[PDB]
Amino acid sequence: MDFLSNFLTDFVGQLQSPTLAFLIGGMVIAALGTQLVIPEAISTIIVFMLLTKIGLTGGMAIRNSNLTEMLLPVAFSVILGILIVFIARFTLAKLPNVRTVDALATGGLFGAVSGSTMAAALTTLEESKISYEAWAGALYPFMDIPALVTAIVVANIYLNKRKRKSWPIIEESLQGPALSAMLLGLALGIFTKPESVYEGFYDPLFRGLLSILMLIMGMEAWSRIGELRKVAQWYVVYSLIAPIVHGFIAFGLGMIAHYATGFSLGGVVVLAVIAASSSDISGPPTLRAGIPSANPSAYIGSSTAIGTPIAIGVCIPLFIGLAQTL
Amino acid sequence: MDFLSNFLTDFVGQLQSPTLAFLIGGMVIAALGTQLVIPEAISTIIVFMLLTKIGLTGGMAIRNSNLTEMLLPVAFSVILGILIVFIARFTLAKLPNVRTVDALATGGLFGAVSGSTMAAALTTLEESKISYEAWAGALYPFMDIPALVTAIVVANIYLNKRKRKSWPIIEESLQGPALSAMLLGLALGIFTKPESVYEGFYDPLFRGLLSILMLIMGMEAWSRIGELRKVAQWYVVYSLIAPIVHGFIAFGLGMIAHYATGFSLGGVVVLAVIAASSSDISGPPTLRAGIPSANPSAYIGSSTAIGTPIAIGVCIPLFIGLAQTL
Amino acid sequence: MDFLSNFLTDFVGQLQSPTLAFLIGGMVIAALGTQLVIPEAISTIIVFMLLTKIGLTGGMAIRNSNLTEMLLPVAFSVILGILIVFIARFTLAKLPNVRTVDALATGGLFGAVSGSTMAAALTTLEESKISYEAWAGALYPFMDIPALVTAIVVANIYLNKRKRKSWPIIEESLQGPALSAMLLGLALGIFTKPESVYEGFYDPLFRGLLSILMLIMGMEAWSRIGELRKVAQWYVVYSLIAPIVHGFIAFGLGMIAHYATGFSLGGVVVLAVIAASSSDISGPPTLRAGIPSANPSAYIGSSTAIGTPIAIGVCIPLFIGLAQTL
Repeated sequence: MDFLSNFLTDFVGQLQSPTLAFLIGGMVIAALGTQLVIPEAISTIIVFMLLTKIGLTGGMAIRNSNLTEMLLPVAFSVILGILIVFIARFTLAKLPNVRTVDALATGGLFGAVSGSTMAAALTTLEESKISYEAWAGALYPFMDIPALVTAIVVANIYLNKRKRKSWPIIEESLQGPALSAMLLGLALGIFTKPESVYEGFYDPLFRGLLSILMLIMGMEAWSRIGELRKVAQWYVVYSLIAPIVHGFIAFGLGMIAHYATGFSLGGVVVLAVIAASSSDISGPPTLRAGIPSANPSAYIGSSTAIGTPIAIGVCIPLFIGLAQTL
Repeated sequence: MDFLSNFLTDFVGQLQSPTLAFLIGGMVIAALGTQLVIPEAISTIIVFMLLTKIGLTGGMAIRNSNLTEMLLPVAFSVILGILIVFIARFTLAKLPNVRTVDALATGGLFGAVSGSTMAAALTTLEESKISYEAWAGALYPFMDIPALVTAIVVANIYLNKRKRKSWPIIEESLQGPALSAMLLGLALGIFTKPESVYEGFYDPLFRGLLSILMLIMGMEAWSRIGELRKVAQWYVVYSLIAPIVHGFIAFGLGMIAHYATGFSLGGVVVLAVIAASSSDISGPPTLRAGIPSANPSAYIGSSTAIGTPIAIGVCIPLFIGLAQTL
Repeated sequence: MDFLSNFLTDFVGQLQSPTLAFLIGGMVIAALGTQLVIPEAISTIIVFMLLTKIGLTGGMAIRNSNLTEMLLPVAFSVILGILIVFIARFTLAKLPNVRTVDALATGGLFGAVSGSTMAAALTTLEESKISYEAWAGALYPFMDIPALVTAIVVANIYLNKRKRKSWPIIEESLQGPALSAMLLGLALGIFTKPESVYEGFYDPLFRGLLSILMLIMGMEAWSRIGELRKVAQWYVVYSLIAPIVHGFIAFGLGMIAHYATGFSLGGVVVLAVIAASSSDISGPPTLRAGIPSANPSAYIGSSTAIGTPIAIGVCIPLFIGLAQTL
């Protein structure tokens, strides 16, 4: 039981961690020139082979675990996935002039991430004291598959009832790169035994390859946050606040499992930081071929530029301190 | 001494191994769409740097071993390499209408592989009980270099004595990518001491990079097995049977070294699965620039689609059970 | 205390080491054809992510070390960096017809390397007996940053006072690829704590990725040493001698820190082989956009073809024997 004095010394040392240090280490070079560029072939084998580590981890956790205890955490994740896009359909919409709903339901892409909460939460979760379950990454496909289709279906059915009337929807999204690269991980995690290729090639160079992909995402965010000044003054305010308010409606909704079906308080924090995350890798390859009328800076510049630096900044050392309070 | 009841429980658990699980895990996504694609630059640094692990392994095994015991296994491998293409020149040729000999001697490309028998046999050989020698991968350059030139020389001299007359042959094949990438491994394995770069970069990420290359080979095999319906009904029958019959003429011919030398009975099985393999990586970069009039689906669709799934399916758990019978 | 008899048995076994063995293993295949080629996307993610290991190593060595003992080795490195280009402005210039000074001050690019002296000296330094300090790679940014700008500024101010008059200079060089990839390593080595991504992804596959990059550099050196016959007969003589004479003016100038500072005698040798090195990776991306009138074979063919094979050939086993004499 320790105050906000313990918070500030965590935030300095968690900004100093090697995942976010390259992100703000890529912004600071892009403000200085830097003709450095990683080619497009490397940045599409880092998008694969880093969404296969998450599929294999979630797939291996379903074999060696009972399917009794993993009902309440996944029914509080599907419901927690669908709820986020409807809140943003009521929160961010009823606003001044930037209320282009198809560029606003996609701004509620806030599903789950790879860059944090699988390598940021889990490496500071068991760094200090507290332990968690085996199915950390098994809550990644849930709240990512349902949280993106409801962005598509809502923003597609809203367009037909206004401009035209003045399975094939989910099929083009799920059949695509960086989302069939994850379902290949689950089917080979549930059915087969890849314990010699996961631990040895996909698992040791996972934390390292994330730092290359948070260098691309850092220095392609310097111009895109400057181009965001053209769009609005309200996507900034939604970006600083909604990664906070999506945690507390998940932290209390995750506080039902504790007083019902296990789900250790050390696991609730690995459910509440997942829901405040703003997808980066599974996100923009979808929601662009699914929703073409997109304005592709409102939902990317609010997730990779302001979204995840606050999602690793002021809410993972927050909910560790909330977990240490109990 | 245990019956076919022990065979079926091996085949289920050997189809569940992480090498063939991605192959039939790449077919099953390609039947479902999957805009996923690994770019051409990555799939030509996986072809190199996986034929350098085999060159370094065969090259290191020749230094720390006597050149007395490695004469009968390599004279029963060169002879076993040249014999396969002549059998197919007599077996598959005297047939109905698909007997285009230049698309048939290349269908006898059945040399040695990387994808199995170096990572499929050797990881199930010493998985259970039985031990083998040090020169497992030193039988890879033999029965691969002579088994491809005799595909070229026979199908080139047959064309000149029929259409035109109605060293420079082997030089264009051996001087090419994915075959000079292997001789670079041998010359740096015999002469130099790369024990700090092999074990540390080429050896730990060998089993992992094979699973990316058996994902390309899996989802480029869905259309190519459907295009094979245009060609014939006889390249299928040669594909299901010749990886069985090339083993027993190698298992008994390897049974002359166990009763005269000592490459041991656990080594004979790592000679008989090598000869029933249907090359995948050294194969099609050769036999295309060497033999242009090729019809490049008859010899690739019979080796990477039907050839190697039977070569890991029903003949590596077979000859382990034959070895456990003795 | 042991004679030149111990030298020859080192040179045979140090030519047999896996760094230079691929270099002369890439020349010997390029004299034989070899359609093998590593694509341009791979050879620009090996140039990055191998100049980030050197930035992180130098950056981590400045945190956990006092800034008292690292003044005399870096003031004997900046001065040793600027002196080399002025010697070559007086040695190589006053010559017959090939004295094109802008193709001659760049021929004095002899700063520091990655391919040797970080993986060639340091892996034979602590191989036998002798120990060195912690800041081996922290002498890489020094004598590389000042040694290239003085190649640019001298050869730019010489052109203006002869053809035209018959910060923005260093800015275009330092703001570029393969040199901002190193300053990203230092700023993330001094300020942050990347001890979980360095040791695990950048450090284990450093020695291996150097052998791919000394395979490109080996087989792109066969034609370029033949094209060097067109240029001169004097860039050869400067290439065989100046990696020897730059060591002894550094070995005695490093012998002032052994009798006035803590810089040990085992560290002097890791200062004197650094100054006889002829840059390969940070070199030619600079000095080409900085100095366009370059004749880009005089300064590359003298550094990657004759420069570094003598810089690993006859001067790292030399100065180990000089260090073992004392």
